[PDB]
Order: sequence, then structure tokens, then C-alpha cells
Amino acid sequence: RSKEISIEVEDIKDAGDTGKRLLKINTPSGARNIIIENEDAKALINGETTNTNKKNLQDLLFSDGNVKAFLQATTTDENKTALQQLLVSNADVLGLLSGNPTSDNKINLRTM
Amino acid sequence: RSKEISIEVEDIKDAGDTGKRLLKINTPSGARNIIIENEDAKALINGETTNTNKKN
Repeated sequence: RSKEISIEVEDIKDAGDTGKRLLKINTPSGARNIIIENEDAKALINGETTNTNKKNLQDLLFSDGNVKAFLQATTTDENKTALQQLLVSNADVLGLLSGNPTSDNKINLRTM
Repeated sequence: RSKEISIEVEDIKDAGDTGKRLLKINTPSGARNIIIENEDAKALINGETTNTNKKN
């Protein structure tokens, strides 16, 4: 009358749906496919990201939109103004970096 | 003996504590809540990060 009575996964009456899928899975990749629903996060964990995955992960990682544009290597003139302000505190130098200094900036830049 | 055999998670005598929690879990979100202890990493994997999570 046998020795072991090897039950199967579906015999475990209080196992959950994800729990049974995991118990059946053979490899770590298969387990990651069950557990991680966000496709961008799954791509990071698999070490295999497209440019779209990268942009989407950057959206999850950074709040500032001007920083995000810099990280995408695509900045508008407005993004550039804001990024200049993160990099330089002197108002007259910020005028120079804009390419369009005010009259006051010009006087102060010459003095500088 | 009837042969179907209904065995519950706690009948599996060499299952680990996390292993039994995972076997009972019904959804991927539930599984992530068990497996990922770092709250900032869990937030990234869930695609739902606060400014504090982002800084961390």
C-alpha cells in the first residue's frame, strides 16, 4: 500500500492562488513573473530594460520634472532655466546662462 | 482509504514560516508584501512611490 502518497499542489486545500502558482514554478525567473506585476519594475529586477522601461522607472524614482528631463537627455528651454537655477546661485550669471541677460545683469556681468 | 487527500498548509511539516505565508497568499501584491521588507524598494516594485520613497 505504497510508502509516500505524494500529494499534488491542488490537494493543499488552504493554499492561495498565487501560492499554488509559486509552488509549481521551477525557476527564479518564473517566480518573478508571478510576483512582480509592474512591468517596469520586473524589467529592472530582470536586469533587462528598454528605453521605455527606463523612462517609466525614472518616473517612479524622481519627483522633479526638470531633473527628469535632464535624466532623459531631452530638455526644453524652460527645463534648462530651472536646471541652471539648481546649478548656479548668482542672479547675473543666471542671466548670462539664459543667453538673454537683462540690462542690470549686463552691468553686473561686466563688473564681475 | 479515499485517495484524494486534502492537506492544509500547516500539515506540511518542513515548510518554512515565509514559505507557508507565500503558499497561502492569493495575489502577487500579497506575495510582494511578504517578500520585500525594505519599504522603499517595495514601493518601487509596486510602482507607487512618495517623495520620501524616491529620496530613499
